[PDB]
Amino acid sequence: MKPYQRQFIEFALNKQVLKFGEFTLKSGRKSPYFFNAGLFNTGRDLALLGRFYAEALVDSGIEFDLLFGPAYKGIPIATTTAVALAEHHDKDLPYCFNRKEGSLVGSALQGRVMLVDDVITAGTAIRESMEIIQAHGATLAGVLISLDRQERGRGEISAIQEVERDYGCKVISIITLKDLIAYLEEKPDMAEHLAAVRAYREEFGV
Amino acid sequence: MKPYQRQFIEFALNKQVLKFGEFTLKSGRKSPYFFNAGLFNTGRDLALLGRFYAEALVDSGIEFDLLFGPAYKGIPIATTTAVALAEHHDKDLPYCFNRKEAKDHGEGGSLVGSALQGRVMLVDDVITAGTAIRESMEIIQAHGATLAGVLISLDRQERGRGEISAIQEVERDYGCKVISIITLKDLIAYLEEKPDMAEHLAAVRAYREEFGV
Ligand SMILES: O=P(O)(O)OC[C@H]1O[C@H](OP(=O)(O)OP(=O)(O)O)[C@H](O)[C@@H]1O
Ligand SMILES: O=C(O)c1cc(=O)[nH]c(=O)[nH]1
Ligand SMILES: O=C(O)c1cc(=O)[nH]c(=O)[nH]1
Ligand SMILES: [Mg+2]
Repeated sequence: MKPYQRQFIEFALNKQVLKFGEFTLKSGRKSPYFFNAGLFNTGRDLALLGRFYAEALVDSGIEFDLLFGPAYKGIPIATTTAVALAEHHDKDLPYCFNRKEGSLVGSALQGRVMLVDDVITAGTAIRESMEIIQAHGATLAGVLISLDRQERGRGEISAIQEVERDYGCKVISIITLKDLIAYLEEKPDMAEHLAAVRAYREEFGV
Repeated sequence: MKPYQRQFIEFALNKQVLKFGEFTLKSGRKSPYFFNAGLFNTGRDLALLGRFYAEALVDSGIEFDLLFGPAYKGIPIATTTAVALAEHHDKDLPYCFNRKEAKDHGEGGSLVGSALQGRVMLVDDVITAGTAIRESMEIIQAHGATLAGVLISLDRQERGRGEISAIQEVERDYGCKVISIITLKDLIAYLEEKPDMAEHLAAVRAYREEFGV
């Protein structure tokens, strides 16, 4: 784990973004933990979050012509990421997002799209976004999320490998479940939660 | 006017958000100028727009405890505005936005971000009919909070369906204060300084005379 990843983890934890309980994921999976990016709830949180995303984007070297954020979590995420790119990297990118109701807000959806979202579990959201992206004649160059939960997709291979294989894109993340776990191994009163996570990973992990 | 207002006008003009000609408004009137805030659609546009909104909020001095951006157009505005306040004014504010429908899994609920509480600053681009606010007010009330103000980009300052303006209708029907980056009068004052904008200035003056205030 690099220093910036440790910083991101501590940032997320200081904001109670990582929750433990009986959750039912978008994919229907019953998870013992949930990463809620909606909890980066103040302007300072949003600002820093965008800085993390922009840094990852520029460091990746992936070429893209537009930033797309799927509703709803992707909306504030794409907005602050777009702002960070312009303010700190001198990169002025057209941005776009959809209505969850398709109907789009922002620039025209064209070119090589960089989709930014909070997490990737089974790859459902990415698949839903692609319906919209392909409907506008655009392509998918990459996907960047805060947390790669490192779970399988619709089959046996990881959700990431499936997405990369299906759309010929590159998926990158700020941190992975592994990084999060390594960090938590250092903290007290986490044993039970970590055990629960492992039990879960034995079933959907890859 | 303040420098940020002058700067906002040039910015809007630059990105073609503000344009002159003949446009049929929702009311059916023929306006000699139109403001399409939806044209601010790149990262830099978003960055600057948030800086201007923040300037306008700080200028007003109105106190608030939450920045609320109604779905969907208000989400990016509230987001970039929240970022500008924290980055350029050292004012860290909670933000929040609504979902059009409840989430059937995960964290559930119909709100994203902060809890809807306290003196809310509603963030938007423009107010035409002056009724889209009622919907957001409903949500704000459903959570027991109060509407402290409404932040918009441009106040067209033209009467609604009867005598008063859409903005004045909002302030009287909700008891809040509407903060605007600029107004029709600021536009007139701007064109006044630019000699080439002579013919447009005249058309905008005529329109304000007939529909203004
Ligand atoms: O890789 P996946 O299996 O698709 O899981 C992750 C996705 O699920 C959540 O969206 P969701 O629509 O559930 O929440 P939102 O409406 O708050 O964005 C999350 O924001 C990701 O987009
Ligand atoms: O898979 C999901 O629905 C999911 C998992 C998670 O950790 N966070 C989130 O917002 N969604
Ligand atoms: O009143 C309107 O229809 C209207 C005027 C304007 O300048 N901008 C906008 O979006 N609507
Ligand atoms: Mg989502």
